[PDB]
Amino acid sequence: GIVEQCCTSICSLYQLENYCN
Amino acid sequence: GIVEQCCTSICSLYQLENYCN
Amino acid sequence: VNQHLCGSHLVEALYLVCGERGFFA
Amino acid sequence: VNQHLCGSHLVEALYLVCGERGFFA
Repeated sequence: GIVEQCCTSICSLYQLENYCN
Repeated sequence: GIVEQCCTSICSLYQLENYCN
Repeated sequence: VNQHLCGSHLVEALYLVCGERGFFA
Repeated sequence: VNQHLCGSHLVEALYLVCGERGFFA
């Protein structure tokens, strides 16, 4: 999920925006 | 500049992207 | 520079990029 | 949650949102 993608790994703006709403 | 806008105050994605490139 | 977004820094990142869209939680 | 972006946190925010565009500095 978002932790794995953005906290453990590094995530792009596209990936992050897909966790909005 | 960006410090004033984003660090001292709070800035939006639009404002931040206008400091890209 | 740490490129990882964790805890409160992740919440701010979502605040920033989601804007009016909002986000959980 | 701190919504201010300063120093290294500001650099990460630009990394994130500018992407391939890059940014100074």
